[PDB]
Amino acid sequence: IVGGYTCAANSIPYQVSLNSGSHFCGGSLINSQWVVSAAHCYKSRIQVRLGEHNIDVLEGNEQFINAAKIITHPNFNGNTLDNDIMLIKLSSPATLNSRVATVSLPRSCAAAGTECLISGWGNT
Amino acid sequence: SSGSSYPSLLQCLKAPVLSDSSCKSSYPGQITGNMICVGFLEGGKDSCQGDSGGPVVCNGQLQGIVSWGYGCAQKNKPGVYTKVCNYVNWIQQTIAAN
Ligand SMILES: [Ca+2]
Repeated sequence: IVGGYTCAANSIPYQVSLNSGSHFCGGSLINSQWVVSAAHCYKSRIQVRLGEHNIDVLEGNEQFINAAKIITHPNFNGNTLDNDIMLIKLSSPATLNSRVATVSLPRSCAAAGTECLISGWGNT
Repeated sequence: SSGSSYPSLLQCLKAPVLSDSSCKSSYPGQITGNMICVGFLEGGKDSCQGDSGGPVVCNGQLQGIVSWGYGCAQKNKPGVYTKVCNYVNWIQQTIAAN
């Protein structure tokens, strides 16, 4: 995130970090067993890290759960990034608690001009 | 875990959904119906490498997934996001059967 601000710790409780030794992508928790992410973030093995704020320091609210299934959209196009969406099944259900929580799927598309919140551990 | 370039602390950004016309004008020939642009045509504020897969949440609803862009925070090159309101049935049916 370039030009952003530091989120208040655990104020984005649906945000997860995808880790294969180190952080490489984000994701969103949509029920206790499933994270939605981007298909170009695919790796054969992924550890999902929930409840994170500082991804380098153990703070006490983390849950580290390895993926059991990783399902990319069948019509993903790796050249154009069309259909860039992926679902990750956790090998055990996350424990949902004030710092680890789900985000709702949309009931309709957002109108142009709608203000949104974007978050991540990407380059600043 | 943050390695050499990523921040340690989770970062946040408020940004507006942009019109479909502005999105296609910024990225001629590259925008499908499964993509939305979110951000600032003036540049300066954007998602970037390491953010892919993460959320764009509007009025409490997941509307975008960080996907791609030309550079980061460049003028007339806002972030391009997977359009989540195209995929609720794919998401629900995949979860229901797996
Ligand atoms: Ca931590």
